[PDB]
Amino acid sequence: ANFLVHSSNNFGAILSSTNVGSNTY
Amino acid sequence: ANFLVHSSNNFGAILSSTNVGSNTY
Amino acid sequence: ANFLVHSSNNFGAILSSTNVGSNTY
Amino acid sequence: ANFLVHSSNNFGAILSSTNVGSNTY
Amino acid sequence: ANFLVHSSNNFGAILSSTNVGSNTY
Amino acid sequence: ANFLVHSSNNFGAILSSTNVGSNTY
Amino acid sequence: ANFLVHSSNNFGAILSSTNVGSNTY
Amino acid sequence: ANFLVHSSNNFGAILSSTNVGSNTY
Amino acid sequence: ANFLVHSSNNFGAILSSTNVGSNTY
Amino acid sequence: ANFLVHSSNNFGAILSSTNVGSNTY
Amino acid sequence: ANFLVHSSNNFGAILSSTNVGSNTY
Amino acid sequence: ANFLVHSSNNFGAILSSTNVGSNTY
Repeated sequence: ANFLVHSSNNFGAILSSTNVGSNTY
Repeated sequence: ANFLVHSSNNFGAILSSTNVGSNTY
Repeated sequence: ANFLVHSSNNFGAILSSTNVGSNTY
Repeated sequence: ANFLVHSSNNFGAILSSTNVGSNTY
Repeated sequence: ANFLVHSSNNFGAILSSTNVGSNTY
Repeated sequence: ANFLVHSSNNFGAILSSTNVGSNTY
Repeated sequence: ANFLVHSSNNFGAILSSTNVGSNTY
Repeated sequence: ANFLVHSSNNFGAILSSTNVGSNTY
Repeated sequence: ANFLVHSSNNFGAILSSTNVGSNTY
Repeated sequence: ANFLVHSSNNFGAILSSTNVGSNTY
Repeated sequence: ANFLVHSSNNFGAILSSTNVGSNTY
Repeated sequence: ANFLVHSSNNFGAILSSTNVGSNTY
């Protein structure tokens, strides 16, 4: 899994993630 | 899985993700 | 799976994702 | 799992994460 | 798990994390 | 688990962490 | 002008606004 | 102009604003 | 102009603002 | 201009502001 | 201009401000 | 300009400020 994030003025969630089991947002 | 994100003024969710099991947003 | 996102003024969900099992939004 | 984040003016959550079990945000 | 963060003017949570069990934000 | 953080003007939480059990923020 | 917003999991722009002159998004 | 915002898990721009002249997002 | 914000887990820009002239985000 | 902010777990920019002239974020 | 901020666990920029001229974040 | 800040566990910038001319963060 390749993750690269290059933001400038984000203002908000860059929710770059990965998971097997359960979650919640 | 290749993930690259290059935002400028996001203002919001860039929900770049990956998963096998269950989730919830 | 090739994922590239180059946004400018997103304002909203760029839900770039991938998965085998179940999910929910 | 490859994670690199290069922000400039974030203003917000860069929630770069990874997990097996449950969570909550 | 590879985590590198190179911010400039963060202003906010760079919540770069990883976990098996439960959490809460 | 490899963690390196090289900030310049943080202004905020660089909550670089790791854990098995429960937490709270 | 009455504006009330009660969100739960927004993920995006709640652009509740008001204006006379010009704008741009 | 009445503005009240009661969010729970925002994740994003609650851009509650007001203006006469020009702007840009 | 009445502005009240009562957030719980913001994660992002609550850009509650007001202005006559120009701006930029 | 009435501004009151009562946050609990902000994690991010509560950019409560006001201005006549130009700005930049 | 009335500004009151009553935070609990901020974690981030409460950029409560006001200005006529130019700025930069 | 009325500024009162009553924090509990700040963890971060409470950048309560005011200015005419230019700045930089």
